[PDB]
Amino acid sequence: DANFRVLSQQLSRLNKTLAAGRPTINHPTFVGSERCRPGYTFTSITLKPPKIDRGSYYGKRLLLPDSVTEYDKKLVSRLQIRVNPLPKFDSTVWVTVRKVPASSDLSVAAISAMFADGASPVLVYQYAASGVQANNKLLYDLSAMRADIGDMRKYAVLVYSKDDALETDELVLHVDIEHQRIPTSGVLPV
Amino acid sequence: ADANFRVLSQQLSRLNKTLAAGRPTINHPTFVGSERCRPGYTFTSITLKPPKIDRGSYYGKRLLLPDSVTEYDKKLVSRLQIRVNPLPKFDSTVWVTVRKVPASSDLSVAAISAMFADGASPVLVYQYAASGVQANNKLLYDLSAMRADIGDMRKYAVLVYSKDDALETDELVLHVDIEHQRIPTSGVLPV
Amino acid sequence: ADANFRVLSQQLSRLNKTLAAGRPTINHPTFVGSERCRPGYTFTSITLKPPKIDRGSYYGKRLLLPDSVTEYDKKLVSRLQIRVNPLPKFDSTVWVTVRKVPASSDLSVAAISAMFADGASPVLVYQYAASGVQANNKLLYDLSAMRADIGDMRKYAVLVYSKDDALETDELVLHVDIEHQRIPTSGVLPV
Amino acid sequence: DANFRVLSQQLSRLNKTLAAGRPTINHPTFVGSERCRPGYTFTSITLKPPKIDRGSYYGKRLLLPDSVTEYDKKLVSRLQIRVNPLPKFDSTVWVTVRKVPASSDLSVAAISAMFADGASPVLVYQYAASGVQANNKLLYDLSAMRADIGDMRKYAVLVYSKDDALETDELVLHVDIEHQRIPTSGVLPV
Amino acid sequence: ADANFRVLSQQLSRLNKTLAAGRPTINHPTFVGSERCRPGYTFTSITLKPPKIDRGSYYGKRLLLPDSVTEYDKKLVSRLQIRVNPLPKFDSTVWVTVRKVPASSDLSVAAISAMFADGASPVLVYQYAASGVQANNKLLYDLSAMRADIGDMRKYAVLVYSKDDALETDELVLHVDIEHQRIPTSGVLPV
Amino acid sequence: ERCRPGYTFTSITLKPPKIDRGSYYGKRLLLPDSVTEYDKKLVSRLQIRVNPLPKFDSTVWVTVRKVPASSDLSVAAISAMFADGASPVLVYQYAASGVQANNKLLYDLSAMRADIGDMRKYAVLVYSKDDALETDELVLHVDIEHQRIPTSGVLPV
Amino acid sequence: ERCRPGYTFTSITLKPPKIDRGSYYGKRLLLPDSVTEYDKKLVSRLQIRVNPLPKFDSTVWVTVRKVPASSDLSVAAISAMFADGASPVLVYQYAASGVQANNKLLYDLSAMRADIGDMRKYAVLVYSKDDALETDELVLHVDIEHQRIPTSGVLPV
Amino acid sequence: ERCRPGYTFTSITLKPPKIDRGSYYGKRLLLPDSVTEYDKKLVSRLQIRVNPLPKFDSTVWVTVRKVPASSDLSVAAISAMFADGASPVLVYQYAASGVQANNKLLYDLSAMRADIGDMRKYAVLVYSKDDALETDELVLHVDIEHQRIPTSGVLPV
Amino acid sequence: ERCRPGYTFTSITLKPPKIDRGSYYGKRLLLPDSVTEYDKKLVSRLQIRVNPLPKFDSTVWVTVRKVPASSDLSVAAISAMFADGASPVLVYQYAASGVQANNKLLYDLSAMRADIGDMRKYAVLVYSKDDALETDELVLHVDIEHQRIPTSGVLPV
Repeated sequence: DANFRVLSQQLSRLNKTLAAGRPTINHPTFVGSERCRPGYTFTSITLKPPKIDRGSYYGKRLLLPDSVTEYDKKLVSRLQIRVNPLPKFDSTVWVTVRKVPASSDLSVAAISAMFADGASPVLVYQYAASGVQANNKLLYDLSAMRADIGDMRKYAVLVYSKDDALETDELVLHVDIEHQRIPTSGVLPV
Repeated sequence: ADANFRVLSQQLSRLNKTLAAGRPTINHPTFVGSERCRPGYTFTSITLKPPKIDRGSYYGKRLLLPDSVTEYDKKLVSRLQIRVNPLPKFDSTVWVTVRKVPASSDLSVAAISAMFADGASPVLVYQYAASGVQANNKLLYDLSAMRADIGDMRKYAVLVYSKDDALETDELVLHVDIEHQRIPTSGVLPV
Repeated sequence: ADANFRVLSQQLSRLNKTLAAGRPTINHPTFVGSERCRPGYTFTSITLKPPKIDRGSYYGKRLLLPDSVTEYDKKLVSRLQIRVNPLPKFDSTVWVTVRKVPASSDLSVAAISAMFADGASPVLVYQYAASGVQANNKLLYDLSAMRADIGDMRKYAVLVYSKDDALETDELVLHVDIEHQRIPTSGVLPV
Repeated sequence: DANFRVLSQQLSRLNKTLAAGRPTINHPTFVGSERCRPGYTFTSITLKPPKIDRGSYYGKRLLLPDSVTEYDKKLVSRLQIRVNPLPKFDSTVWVTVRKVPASSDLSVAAISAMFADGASPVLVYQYAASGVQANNKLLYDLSAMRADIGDMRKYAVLVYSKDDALETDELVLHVDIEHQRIPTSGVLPV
Repeated sequence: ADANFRVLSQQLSRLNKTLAAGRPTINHPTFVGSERCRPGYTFTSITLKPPKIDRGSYYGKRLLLPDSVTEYDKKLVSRLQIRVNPLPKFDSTVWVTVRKVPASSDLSVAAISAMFADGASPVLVYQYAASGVQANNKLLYDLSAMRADIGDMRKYAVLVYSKDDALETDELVLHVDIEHQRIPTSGVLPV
Repeated sequence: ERCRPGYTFTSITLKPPKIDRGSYYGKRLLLPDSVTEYDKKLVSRLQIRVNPLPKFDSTVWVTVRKVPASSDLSVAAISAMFADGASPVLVYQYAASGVQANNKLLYDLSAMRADIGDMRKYAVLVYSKDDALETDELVLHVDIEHQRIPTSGVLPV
Repeated sequence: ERCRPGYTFTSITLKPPKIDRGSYYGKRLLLPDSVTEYDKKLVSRLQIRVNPLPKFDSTVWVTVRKVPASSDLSVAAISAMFADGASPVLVYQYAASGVQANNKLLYDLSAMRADIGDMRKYAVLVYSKDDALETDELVLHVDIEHQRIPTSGVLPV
Repeated sequence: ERCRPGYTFTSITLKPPKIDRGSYYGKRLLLPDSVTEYDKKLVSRLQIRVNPLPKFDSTVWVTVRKVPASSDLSVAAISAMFADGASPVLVYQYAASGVQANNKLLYDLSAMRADIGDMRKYAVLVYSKDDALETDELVLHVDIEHQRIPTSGVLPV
Repeated sequence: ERCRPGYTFTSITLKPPKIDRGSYYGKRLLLPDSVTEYDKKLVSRLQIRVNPLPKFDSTVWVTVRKVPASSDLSVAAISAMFADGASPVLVYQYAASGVQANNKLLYDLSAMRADIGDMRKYAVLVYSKDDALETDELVLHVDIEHQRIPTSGVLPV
């Protein structure tokens, strides 16, 4: 119905705001995420970091599955990082995702520099005496730069441990790469 | 009923809902509310009072409806809520979920803990608090779009891991309400 | 649907019914049929396997629905059928009925036998036969027009008198189906 | 012809009633059976029970032919049991069909319990001094519960002998399973 | 003839038939009736007086029409009735049927008795009674929809098993009427 | 290959017995009662198909023939039968999938309007050539296309 | 060959273990969770495909079968299985491109409406014949056509 | 392959005699009187077909040729005949069903309007190569497509 | 087979060097400058074709693969490559015209929109099996379908 569509679109933006950052009955522990860019879908990569020494950091390239990497020219819109903790977890970690050149562009300095430079999004997961931090994730949009499944090898996740020394098993990060849909063929194989 | 308006209302309700948030009520003062049933669906519940759970060990249990339902197994199960109620003496913290667990085609130890990290099924974290019982004690696992039926529930399980103390015998009591299409009432006395 | 005709049909059905008589069916080969429920009514059944009944003594038992029903006691009970099924080894003959039996404001002996003569409540006479089990094994006691409710059933009782032999333990098994207005299903998952 | 269709449908119900339970010139010994649920057909399984001891019972799962069991998702509407006796027969048997869980749900008690519980249909075939019992069969409808060829493995026929001890050959039960039609293909094989 | 009515009549006849049941008549006082021929069909009969049948043994005989018919073998046989008439001295009980019996491609002993259990062909059970001769003495085996012809009858057989006594020589006499399309009469004297 | 409308195949499976080198074996085709019951139904084409069981190791010769003299047996008489080049034969020798393009062959009585009844007149014939066909070496199948047999509209009595 | 609309193949790859001469080996088909998650989805046709690795040097026999007695194992029990000529088999022996026209074969449950759930009921069976299948001799594939599994409309939580 | 309208094949069957290693044998085609009677009827294509009898064990060479010098016999003269690569030949050596894709070959006089009369001008030629074709080793057939011969409208006199 | 509109094949010819028994050899595909110049042009399907030179006498195995670790060489590393059953292979062993129906095989990047630029990422791999591929034994060809490269509208400067 004409123009009311506006008041109602406005009305929604509002609802979503009030809604946002809140867990729901279907996900009573962690905050929710987002609808996908139409035409896009996402491929996830999970990864359990080894121990991360106190004050040190773990890094790791986004290495997608061959099933997908072959369709390398498909566009990546955004990559989301999710920190889910295991029950034994009790530390503080700082996290981001960023294009990281094998130019070998230093280590530790630029790791910690990447947290302050305001270049990429920062998450801060910390053990809550009170519970489990509902806010477990960051959604980084590289849409602007037409990136594709190809360049995902160029990016990496960084995880700086602050006071513990992230022991093996407390945390399992997941990298979900939203990109354009890859077809499902119709042909009996070779 | 007048569409241009008829939609404003629609939006307004949603605002209400979100605001209503997960707040208890004068009708249910301690725990938060729950959801209204998918039309034509109703639900049958299962209560399960688990044995001591050791410090940091688990507990599982297959969902198994009473015979009377399982008879009508071709019936669609739409969502399947778990709900943890504490008894006065509760004092530990637990992490709970439900998921399909393929009889031994699955590993039965810490793999379980991992079900909490894989983010494969909804996780609820009931923690005892100094100032009162947690009002957040429910988890709604929607199976709606995978077409499952009363038949399948046997396949699913609730898992309760104990975190910093050994959950004893009468600290907790869980329920498993299983939403499913309505079972017919029969309009003819027995023979 | 055309009234002048619309009534002929009505008559014809009745003829059918009466002819159908109390004849078993390929669907129920041994025992006779039963009746279709009063609209909006359904029924909850009670099974009762009575202890040895001595030669010429009785047996009684108050109707008592499971909690789940008795909760909705303001609900009208319309009729209340009894039905006796014999087990292979049955060999005695019994006389059974149901009626309101006012807790001790009633005599509890042969007064009972008299309930069979006063013609105050329906009497069923199940007799073991040489050539087969009796197909006549049901008795429909209509309480329809006295307005009774789930609440009252406590007040009623089934009475089984044994005639020429002592009814043993596993010769008979009776059921008490109690027709009553429909109990609501609730359209909101638990809390 | 409009509305007369009623008086005539009524008229039929009547005829069928008077008719029912009576053998005919085409089957002068046993009562007849029924028309099939449109779209359905039936597969039969015959079975000659071994001796059934006095006061004991024989049970047996409905095990259909592979030709059929492969089309396991087809719907079963009802199963009929038929007791045809051999000339040497002279006993009393009690019969039913019922979903029987390999939970191993007891034996003899629940066998005999199944006759009284009013759960499933009971037939009572007994030697007639006068002749052969015309009423040789029971028609059990499980339509209500959408059962299919698959679940037929779950059901079993029970046969309790009452005074003889059903000797081998006096009786041959037949289980005719009505289910949905299974297609007959049009293709020269492989 | 007026369709709405024209169908009521149709129903009424059926009622009559079913009621007429299998009752003898003043026209045939002892035995029950039989059926009217499929149009354009007539029937040729075969009489067969079987030799002593031992106690619990059988008797069979291929249907074989006289030459005069067998000549027109491409003629459809529609049904084929058997009918057992007892003679004063009858006193035993017999079980009889007819079915295709593939020359020795079939077993010729108790397999026969089994033809009574396989429920493959109609079974008739003629039993001598103290108060009179059984009025039920006919069995109509319809072959209508398998397209069979006078040619095939050779292939079929009547089987008579004796139950509690040895059927002697002149206790019984059976007939085999074989319904078949009408054979032409020829409108030209011989040469 | 889509069989004719209103027709469907009906398959006889034969597991031949042992057969010594250069010996022979026959067997009359005998369809199920469910089928033979409607003897007047039309038969159309009909083929054999050989399936090698693991351990197959021979050179079989197979056919289907109208063996007459109205039940004139099938002894090492079936020899002359083979010898006259009267009926077509499938010659099985390979088993590598697809090498000996054959485990199929034919006949098509369609136009001489034959029925399920005459089928019983034919018989399968096998001849070993060297190995002497062992047991459990292969499974034979003779598929018979024919009009569709009608379902009953009512349950059994 | 263009697979049905709304359907797509899903391929299980099996690298059999060593197999001694005339021995056997099985393995139940187990599709990915992404797939098995939607267990009620319809399965249609399904084929095997053999790819010889350099050094292939045997005569393999392969199949896919509904191995029942609800998890009745797959030991040298799979032998009788092969022996009954019950399921069709692909017999691999050549590897010269195109000689043994086969490294493909079938089944088509389309019309008995089977789903991803029952797939788990079947199992691959292999039998070596002489050489005794070494390791790294060939790679087996069992392709399973079935309705398309739906993508999520929202990112993970 | 559907033969032309108003045409139908007519088949001559030849069972060659014994033939020693590297020897030869011929035989003129001679259709039935019913056919040759209408000598002016048009002949179109024509093929040979070899059927191995059990015990076949040779490498036969076969053809059909216009053997002229108006009845110039068919002795080991038919040799040069073969030797000139003049007419096309079918070379039979296998018998496993479908391996040697051949037991068929050709000629198509359609357009040089030949009739049943000239058929008699051609002859079958066979050449053994090693084994020396035994007797009862194979059966030869030469099919001759040609216009349909007319039925009589009246009974015999 | 008519290649897509606006596309045309471009063929790389490789004459492999000597290759000892059970050894291996690779070579990256490198199209002509005329082609690689327009690096952004779409590549579609691509096949190998083997031509036996007189004197061919081996059993070659051939493929085309995306050999990565960005120029990770092609030594007897190409072995594991072959060993993983990752890319499809043409197996050449016959040379009688048409026996080993193969001297052709595939890949079809059409839908993953690949261009002349990525071609350079792939490499040919060969493996001998017995003989030890001599020199001048066969000639390899890898044909690459792709959009048509534009002609210049003006003469050189």
